[PDB]
Amino acid sequence: GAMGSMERASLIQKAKLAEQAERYEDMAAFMKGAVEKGEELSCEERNLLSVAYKNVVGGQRAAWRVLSSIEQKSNEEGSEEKGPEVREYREKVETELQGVCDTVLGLLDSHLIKEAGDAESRVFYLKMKGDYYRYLAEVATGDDKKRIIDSARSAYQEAMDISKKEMPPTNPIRLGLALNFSVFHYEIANSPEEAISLAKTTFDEAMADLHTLSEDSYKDSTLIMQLLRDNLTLWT
Amino acid sequence: GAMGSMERASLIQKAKLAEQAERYEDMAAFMKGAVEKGEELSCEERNLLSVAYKNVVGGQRAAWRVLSSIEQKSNEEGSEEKGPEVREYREKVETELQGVCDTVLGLLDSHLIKEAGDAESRVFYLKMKGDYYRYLAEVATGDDKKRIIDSARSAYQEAMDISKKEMPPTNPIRLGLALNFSVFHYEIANSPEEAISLAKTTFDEAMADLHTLSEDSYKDSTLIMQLLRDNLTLWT
Amino acid sequence: QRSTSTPNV
Amino acid sequence: QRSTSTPNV
Ligand SMILES: *CC(=O)NCC1CCN(C(=O)C2(Oc3ccc(Cl)cc3)CCCC2)CC1
Ligand SMILES: *CC(=O)NCC1CCN(C(=O)C2(Oc3ccc(Cl)cc3)CCCC2)CC1
Ligand SMILES: [Cl-]
Ligand SMILES: [Cl-]
Ligand SMILES: [Mg+2]
Ligand SMILES: [Mg+2]
Ligand SMILES: [Mg+2]
Ligand SMILES: [Mg+2]
Repeated sequence: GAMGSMERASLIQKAKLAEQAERYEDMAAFMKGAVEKGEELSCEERNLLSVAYKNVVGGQRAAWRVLSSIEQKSNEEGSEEKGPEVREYREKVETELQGVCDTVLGLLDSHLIKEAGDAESRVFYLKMKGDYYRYLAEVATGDDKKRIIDSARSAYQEAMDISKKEMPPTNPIRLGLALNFSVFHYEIANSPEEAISLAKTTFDEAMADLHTLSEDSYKDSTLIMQLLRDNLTLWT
Repeated sequence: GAMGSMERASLIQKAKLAEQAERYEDMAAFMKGAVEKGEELSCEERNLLSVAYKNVVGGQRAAWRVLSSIEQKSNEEGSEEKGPEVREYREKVETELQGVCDTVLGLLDSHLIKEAGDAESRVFYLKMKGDYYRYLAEVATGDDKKRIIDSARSAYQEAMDISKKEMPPTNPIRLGLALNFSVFHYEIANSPEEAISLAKTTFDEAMADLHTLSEDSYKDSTLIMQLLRDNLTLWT
Repeated sequence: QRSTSTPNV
Repeated sequence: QRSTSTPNV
């Protein structure tokens, strides 16, 4: 809507400026505008979209956790009644978080994923789809939670299938996808053994392929491998 | 407008929650709502108003400085033409910053300052008035700059006159006012000697009155005194 | 402590 | 380095 009058190139330029200024809400609005121009995104452009929305939703997730904790404390035996304000404000933040997730999922469905033919682009977008369903799952309850969890699992699984066929085990998108799917298993799906098995197998397969990499690629792969190791240490 | 249906007490409660969640835009909106109920603010309430808007404008000032620096770089001899985007985006952020400053100045003028009879409240609000004119001055140019600078000076001066008559030299509001007025002199008014003289006299007068203070009051006063000293070290 | 996911690009 | 003003409450 509001970015309809601005050039695609201008929107990208301004997203980059907003990143430098740590103005992630602006950055996300600029990137939404860029996507809605209807052209496929380059690798750099996909990175900008991801950075913008991850920062926005990251802030919301942190705020939601603070408020949910206060709320849980107030609903314990012996706690004094303070009225509806904590629940009302947690709900406000929650609704805004869900709105951001729905926006991202909307961009992926209209029409980023369907137009993405290359493995690198398709896996990147399906991973994103999994991530934003996972953020919805973090705040969901009941039967709604079940369908949201299934949607995340389905997106991650399609991404995994493609990445295993089409990318080497050290590819950073493949590694980041496996990291995030392992987090899904541990934190969302109540499957810690699946989480551990995935992290371990992913780590070991990457280890075996490191000899093929240049110094820059080596640095990126090993960083993500260390995150797998950090989780394995936390989980065991 | 939008907070017209919410209880004053609820707005204060939610401002406190927003502070805990680091949701300063929400906090500021809640406090604006509280002020617009028309009752005078308590000390704690004045503190919430200040914290909320200082955080919001602080973010804007940081972003504006990043963008202004990029812009200045682009307008140097030998720099490549990149079109209107840097200026357009710096202007967007600037306009939002000015809007926040005008909002705060509006609250003080309608009707916080006029209803404030006690020295502690009146000095607090006049200091705020000086500060938000100072933030407007940071981004102003030309003749507009001159009138904005004069408005800041006038607010700070009235606050200074009251604080000298009505508060002890160690009072933290009096100390913070003097700190900020010294910053005005150095950074805005091109009067570094006035800045230094103010910081020095303020520091020395507080030093002489420290013996009267309890441990908690001593800690607050000495903290602000150290900031005066930090500036004197920077300036000399 | 929550598990670590992929960091920002 | 910019001069330091009063910190947040
Ligand atoms: C277009 C493109 O190829 N983007 C992905 C690429 C991966 C490596 N990058 C990173 O910033 C690090 O890893 C990932 C991995 C996957 C994802 Cl989805 C994002 C980031 C961050 C940790 C080390 C490398 C740059 C972008
Ligand atoms: C209602 C009220 O009295 N508020 C002012 C009071 C001053 C001391 N406080 C602070 O957080 C510190 O100092 C100032 C001083 C002036 C101003 Cl306007 C804000 C903060 C922060 C540095 C040490 C004490 C609490 C609020
Ligand atoms: Cl609310
Ligand atoms: Cl703009
Ligand atoms: Mg009780
Ligand atoms: Mg809800
Ligand atoms: Mg050239
Ligand atoms: Mg302007």
